[PDB]
Amino acid sequence: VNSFSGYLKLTDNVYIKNADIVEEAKKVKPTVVVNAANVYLKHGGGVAGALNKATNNAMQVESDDYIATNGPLKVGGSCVLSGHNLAKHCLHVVGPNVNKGEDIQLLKSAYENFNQHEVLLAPLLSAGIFGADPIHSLRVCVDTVRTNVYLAVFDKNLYDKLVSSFL
Ligand SMILES: COc1cc(Cn2cnc(N)c3ncnc2-3)on1
Repeated sequence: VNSFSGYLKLTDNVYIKNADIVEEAKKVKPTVVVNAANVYLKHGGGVAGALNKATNNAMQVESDDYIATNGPLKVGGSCVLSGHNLAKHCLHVVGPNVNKGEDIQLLKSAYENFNQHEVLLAPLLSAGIFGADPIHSLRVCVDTVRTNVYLAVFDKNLYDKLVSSFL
């Protein structure tokens, strides 16, 4: 048993809810919250800016030190950093950004990072402002992630369609 409430069960291991990932993280304090990161860990908007704002910019301060030491992530890659006041850990995962021209095939690689964690609270990778179709992102998630993932979908209308079209 765990603390996640009101999720629809899609598969053995994937659950979904219409919710802001920030409000869910603040209420649940999960072991792992996933950030929809970019390779520079510049958290300006979308899930990254919302999460970073909720940490009072501590996520960005920590991220800038990570980049100064290690250099940028890969598209499809990830790093584990603090979850600050939201979670124990934040898994920063870089899905491909269609609005920058990146290979959508890298979305599977991105979701493979989730398999290193038994339970995660996550957004739909590469969806929202990253330009991919969230229906596609959900399908790749279900077909790639084997650990237990609780997906928070901010947008009510896209959430309604993601459920109603799920195969
Ligand atoms: C346009 O539709 C969208 C966009 C997104 C991405 N996203 C953005 N900011 C949030 N605070 C989220 N929490 C869950 N997902 C979040 O979700 N649905």
